Amino acid sequence: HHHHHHASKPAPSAEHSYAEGEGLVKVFDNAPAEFTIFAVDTKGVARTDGGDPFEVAINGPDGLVVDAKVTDNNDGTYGVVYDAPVEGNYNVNVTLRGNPIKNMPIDVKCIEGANGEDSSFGSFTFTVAAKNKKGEVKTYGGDKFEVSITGPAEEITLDAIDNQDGTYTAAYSLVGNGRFSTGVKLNGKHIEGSPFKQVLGNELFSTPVWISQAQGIRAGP
Repeated sequence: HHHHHHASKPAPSAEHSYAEGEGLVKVFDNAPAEFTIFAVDTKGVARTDGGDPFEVAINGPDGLVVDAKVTDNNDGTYGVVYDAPVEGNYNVNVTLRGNPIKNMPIDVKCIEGANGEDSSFGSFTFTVAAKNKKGEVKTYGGDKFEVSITGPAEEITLDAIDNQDGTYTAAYSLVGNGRFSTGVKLNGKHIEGSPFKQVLGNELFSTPVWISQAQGIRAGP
């Protein structure tokens, strides 16, 4: 950050420096997560340069701990990157000189991106080929579900890790045993067979140009 000298700078206030992503912590099995540290000193005016002695520390379950990458932005702020090694909680702990800040410290569960968020976790399935829900083969058959909500899909929410792999969701229900005769064809021909128009009519309908005289009878007079 600073280069027109090196001899004197203020040490930030842990009373006033603090930290944000954009909202609150969210951390994944399949990616790191990031946040930023804003720096402020004795009267609440931001830091006028950088390279202050911050630290970030990322704890998991039992006895797991990893030191996180602070980096100075050249502006009075710092970028930080971190990860959650276990499908479980991680914990995020931030320090200035030897002192805490706010927003941090904080705990955060580790999940596969959006897989199993709201409301896509509640997505319809037969229990088929496995102890719960779908089987792990893409095409386990001819239909993803059989429906228990009423109305058309204009009014039914879809929410998925992908719109061709996931399916609709709903959390509303009455007391009963309702259904409609449908789902989402996974494979195979929707309504089976072929359409056709009726013929009415058959032969014959046409007759002789006259009915012939079979005899004359009358003999010699």
